[PDB]
Amino acid sequence: ARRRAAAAALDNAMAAGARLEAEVDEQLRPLERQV
Amino acid sequence: MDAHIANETKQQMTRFAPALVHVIVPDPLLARAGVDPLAPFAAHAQTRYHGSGVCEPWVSVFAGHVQTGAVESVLTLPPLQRPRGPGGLFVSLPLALGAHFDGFTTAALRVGARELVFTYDELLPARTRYNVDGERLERLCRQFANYARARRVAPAVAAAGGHIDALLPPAAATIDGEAQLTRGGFDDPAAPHARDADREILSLVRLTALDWLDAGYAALAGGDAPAHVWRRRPVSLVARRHYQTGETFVVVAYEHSTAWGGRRGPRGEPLARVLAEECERHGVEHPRALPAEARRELVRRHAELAVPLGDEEPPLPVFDATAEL
Amino acid sequence: TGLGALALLIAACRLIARRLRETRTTLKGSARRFNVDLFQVRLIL
Amino acid sequence: AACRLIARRLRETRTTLKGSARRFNVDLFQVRLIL
Repeated sequence: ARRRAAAAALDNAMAAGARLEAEVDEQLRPLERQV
Repeated sequence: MDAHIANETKQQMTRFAPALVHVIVPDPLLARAGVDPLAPFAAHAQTRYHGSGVCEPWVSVFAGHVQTGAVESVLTLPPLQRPRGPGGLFVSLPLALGAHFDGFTTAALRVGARELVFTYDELLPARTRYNVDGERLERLCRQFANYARARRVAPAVAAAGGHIDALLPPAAATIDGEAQLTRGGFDDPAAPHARDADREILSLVRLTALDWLDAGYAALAGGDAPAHVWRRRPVSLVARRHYQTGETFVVVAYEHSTAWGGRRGPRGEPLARVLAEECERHGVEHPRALPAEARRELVRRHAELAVPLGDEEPPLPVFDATAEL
Repeated sequence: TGLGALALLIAACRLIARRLRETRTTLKGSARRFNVDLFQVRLIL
Repeated sequence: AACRLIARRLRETRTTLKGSARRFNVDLFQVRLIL
């Protein structure tokens, strides 16, 4: 039961975390426009 | 969708629980849970706190089990298109929250014979997905336009079709529910401010649009049908997993709704926050193995985290998603 | 001449500078939320 | 002339931090799959 719930929760958290690098890259597009 | 509205009204008028939450349990979940659809239903639910074993008495909820595609039945209007896909019963569970919604405290559902558990930490997602529903709604209105233009039914709807035509392109349309859970990304409450703050700096370095659909579509079906109105207001469905069996299920939230999510719905900080902070601070790997002199301050703050930390041995194992098992 | 093209550029150098601080603020939030949920996982199991 | 070369230096640092974070996420997906 623990091993299944842990996989489920890990998949859930990763489902949100799948946007990290994309957000980090998007955030700094002004600093190209700001020069 | 009538189930969610019925449950919201029954909750608000009577207050059988602090808040609520909307859920669409699909077919394969029910199938693997040992329960069968297409049979007589009788829904109940209760909320069981963790580490103590105190269960609020059961409360009957209105559930309605669709047969064909379920997710599209929330997204599309009857006369314009037909849904498609799997289908499971709509239901709404009660909650227990308000200041710091505790984790690991489940919400037990009951169907004809079998009971399903839904840990809070699994049910309630932080961020919603309201930004994709604009993309959905524009396609929906273009759909209605190409219907009114071609079917040649009535003049009052023909005028609305002409207005929509002259408002936005008539290119083509189709609504797909499955594509909603895949393509999207989670909406955060900052990005409009990022665009706005970028506006000033770039500028320095040097009826309405949709109520036509409302006024028109209220003539095809001939009925306002309050259940429909929420299908034009933006929705947001966040595909989540399940801890008990390991399958999928969806947690929808409508804009006007007073359920968990949307607007005018209560919000409570995930109690895991102070737990993680104090777990790191005093330097231990686990919340149960925390030094009692430290746990005194936690119990001092929030009256909920008390019994999982004060007694020597709690009646039920704590901090594990498998208590009831 | 000099006092005809200045206020705007210093306004920029200040405003984008502070917007950068807000960007760092929100990025830390994203990161710490992801780490908090990973912590939840590392005790569920 | 600093604030041009270093303005682009900012984008370069952001870009390499992106690859860092993406390999972090891959090594997370690893432990997701192993269990």
